[PDB]
Amino acid sequence: GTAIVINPEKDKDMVQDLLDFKDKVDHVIEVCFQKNERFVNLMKESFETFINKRPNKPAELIAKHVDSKLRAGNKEATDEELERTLDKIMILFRFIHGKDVFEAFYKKDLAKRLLVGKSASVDAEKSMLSKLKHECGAAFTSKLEGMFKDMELSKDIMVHFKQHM
Amino acid sequence: KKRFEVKKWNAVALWAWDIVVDNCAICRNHIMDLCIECQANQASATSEECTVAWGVCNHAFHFHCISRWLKT
Amino acid sequence: VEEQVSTTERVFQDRQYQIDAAIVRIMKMRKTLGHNLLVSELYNQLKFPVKPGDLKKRIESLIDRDYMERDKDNPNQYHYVA
Amino acid sequence: APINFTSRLNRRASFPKYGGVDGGCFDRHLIFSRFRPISVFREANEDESGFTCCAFSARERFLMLGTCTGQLKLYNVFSGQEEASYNCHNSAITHLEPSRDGSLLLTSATWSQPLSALWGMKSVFDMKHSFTEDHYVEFSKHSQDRVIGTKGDIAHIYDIQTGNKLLTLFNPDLANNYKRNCATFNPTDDLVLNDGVLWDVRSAQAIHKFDKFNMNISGVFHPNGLEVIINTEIWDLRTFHLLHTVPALDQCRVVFNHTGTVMYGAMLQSPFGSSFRTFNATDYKPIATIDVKRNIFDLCTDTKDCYLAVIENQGSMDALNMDTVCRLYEV
Repeated sequence: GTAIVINPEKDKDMVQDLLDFKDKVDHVIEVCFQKNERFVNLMKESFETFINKRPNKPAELIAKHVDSKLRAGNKEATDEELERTLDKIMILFRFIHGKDVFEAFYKKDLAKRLLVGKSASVDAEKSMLSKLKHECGAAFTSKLEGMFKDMELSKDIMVHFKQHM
Repeated sequence: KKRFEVKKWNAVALWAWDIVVDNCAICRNHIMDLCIECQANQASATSEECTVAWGVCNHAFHFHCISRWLKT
Repeated sequence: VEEQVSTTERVFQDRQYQIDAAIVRIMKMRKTLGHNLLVSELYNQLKFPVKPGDLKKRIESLIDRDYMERDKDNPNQYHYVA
Repeated sequence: APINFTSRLNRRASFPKYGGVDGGCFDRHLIFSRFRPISVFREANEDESGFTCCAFSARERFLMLGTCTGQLKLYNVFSGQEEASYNCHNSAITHLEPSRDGSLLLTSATWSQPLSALWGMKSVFDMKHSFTEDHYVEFSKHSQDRVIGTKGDIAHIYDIQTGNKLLTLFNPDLANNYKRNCATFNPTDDLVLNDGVLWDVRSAQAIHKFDKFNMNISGVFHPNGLEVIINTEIWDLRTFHLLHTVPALDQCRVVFNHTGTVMYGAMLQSPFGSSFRTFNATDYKPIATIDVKRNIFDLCTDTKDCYLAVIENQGSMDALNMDTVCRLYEV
């Protein structure tokens, strides 16, 4: 696990490699160690210990990996895939500190999606906000959710402005 | 009669409560002025280091005159 | 790339805020508390843990602004200021 | 230039708008001098009423009344039938005021905490914010997202989207310590009148301080954006010069109608007078005193200047032996 997180040269795949390693370990315990709690509880602790090894690099990768899938351009074009990937990617978000990195980067690409062009799915975008609130606090997405709200408000406003025009 | 013509335009703007909010909830004084404690060597002699912060309700305030209440 | 730099700076500045707001939001419930405990409380209070370099700098400014003071004749021992 | 209606009205044929001279500056004295009762609002299932304040709703579909017990009651503006009842406070409500959009209602109590609060009107009567320091609450006049509360002689201005405090305006030395200080905005929302002091909303410094003419009424702004009254003294809010004085405004809770052509209010000291007056907004020249012969807790007019809703005590003005009802008079 350390070998993956400790090496930024593979940053672009670091989230997926750490998640894959986590599942491989959990699979072993489920099938052959009969879900023995000695290994189940330690797995989580070992992963938290080394996943948060860099200055919160995974948070940037999480923001970019979920935003990439959620971008309408070259989108997955299905909700099953957008949800599947945002969930697995966002799960690693709970093993790290400095969650501000995600928000600082996410809000930049989120702003693009909310203004110019389209998101791959509105439900997928809302799903991320829900996933972020959990294990962070509602305050975490206060600005991010407000950004969405502003555009719903704008939709009514632009209609009224044309009516006045 | 032109090679290019615009049909649609989606303009974008940032919205703030100016609201004569060049002022403060706890402090009164204008946000671009010194936050009381910077008008004299009280919190600092460095009056030039007194900054301005934004909230989540379309308005601003002095950094110092609001954050000073965190201890309270 | 320029956008990544701007978002990187936002993270830095937000961390710098939290370490200024924190410490002030610490000590009050722990009237006597040293540097090694303050960084530990900050680990838990901050979204991102603060290095001793930035922490010492914020402490000195927070002393000048009467949020905290040193005690026990020790550079690393602090007390809440009311 | 006839005084009489018949001559003035016939002149309209060649002299349009009204006929003769003065027009509204004269004709308002024929209509706001002749009040007659039409209907009264009372609490459902009660024997005697306990209303303390009222306002018409944003769309004037119902009259909103506050009780001595901190309740809000909504009545059909036409039939007089109670339609809804909500709890707002645990004591008498001092003020009620709707937004123009009608989404939310500002309420406040004379004592019960929170002294002021933001209550929703649309769909669910829930709370948006609790203000435990604000005796009196009021909407701004141009941009109503901003609301002003009063804490003694201190103004507190908040934006109702969350109720977050934005700015405050105060000075204990300039303050006149009025018994019923009700901090208010001018028509352009860049001046606040707080305890007799005019505050610069763009610097939070006092721009001017008016003399303490009275002890109860701190003053109200005129819709023309020129005149402000401090109980009786009419001041120029642009230059802070004294323009005129009208003693008939003394202890009168004078406010203006939609058009800014009519000003009216109840008399103060159960610290209430037994009558109410109407004034010509042109110069505050008093039009009439209406001989109600009942202690008046509050009053308001409608957009169309058809009926004035007056809360009158039909009882003995006691703590318990009281009957405050809202009797409406036609102009």
